[PDB]
Amino acid sequence: AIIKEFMRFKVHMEGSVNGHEFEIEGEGEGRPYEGTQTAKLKVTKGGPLPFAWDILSPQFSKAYVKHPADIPDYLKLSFPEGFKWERVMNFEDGGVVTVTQDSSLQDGEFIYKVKLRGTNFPSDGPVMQKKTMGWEASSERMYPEDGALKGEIKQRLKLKDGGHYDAEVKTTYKAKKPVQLPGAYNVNIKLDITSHNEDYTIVEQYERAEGRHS
Amino acid sequence: AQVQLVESGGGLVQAGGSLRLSCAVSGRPFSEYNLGWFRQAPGKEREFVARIRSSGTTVYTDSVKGRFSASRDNAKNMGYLQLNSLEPEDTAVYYCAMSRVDTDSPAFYDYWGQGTQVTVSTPR
Repeated sequence: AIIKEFMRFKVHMEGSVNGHEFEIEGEGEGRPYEGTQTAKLKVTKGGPLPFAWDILSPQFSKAYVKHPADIPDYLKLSFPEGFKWERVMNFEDGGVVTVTQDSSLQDGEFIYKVKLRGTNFPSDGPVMQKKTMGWEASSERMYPEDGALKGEIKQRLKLKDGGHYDAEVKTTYKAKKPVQLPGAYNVNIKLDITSHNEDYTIVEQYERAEGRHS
Repeated sequence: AQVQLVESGGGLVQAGGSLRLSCAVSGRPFSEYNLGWFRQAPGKEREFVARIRSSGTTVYTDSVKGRFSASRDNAKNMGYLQLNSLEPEDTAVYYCAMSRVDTDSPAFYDYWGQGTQVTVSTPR
């Protein structure tokens, strides 16, 4: 057995945002064929963080996307070896987040390792001032290119004052060994922060994700 | 609530491995029904795999004989399909269905599950 209908994961992230270094450790679980999962994350170094948790939340699992039977589930098929991904988020005010990630399978659990660098967030912007309140539901346009699977998202953060704050996100996903790529399709995603302590050093998340034909 | 058949037990496994599919039935006196299993791979038509009659006798399509085994537990309102010695060609969505008609034809089945994905890979 490689992927069961219920799977746990462990995640470690090391990051820096506007020069502030930190580490996070977490554990999650979900139902990969149903497209649902949760995670509990803890800031283990560099806490409390001086910036919005919301820029980190999408970095903590695309093996848990429900796919129609006729769309190859490339990231599931990459196991047991797994896959890597690289992401750039370009925020409307010039902040940039670059992310690299490795996903593997060890003793029946997924293992995630994340490296993140954020730069150029304005000091009075909503990220450094912690003025965000969660992502709106996203649709990621997926397409094969250069032997990899790529995704593009127009992502939108809610602001506490009622406004919104946008980012353009591009990700490249690459299986460690060659497996069958899909055609172009969409992945619908909704990510929720379901609980947090006062300074966001312990945070719980829930995500639902489902692939659909364009 | 409405009659429901719910498959579980699928996933991704390497060739030669095994999975145990199950079908949980609600809303009917399960012991009266025959339970059929069908599968559909991408680009192909859905095909009969196996069935267990209300009487307990079983029928298998030729390509799965000696590898797959259908059983039932009436007290649990459950049917089972044990998949042993899996091959890449067994990759498909597997469906359970029930009827009081004894047949391999999907046309006479009254209720269908939503399906469970079974993917059999080759090692590399």
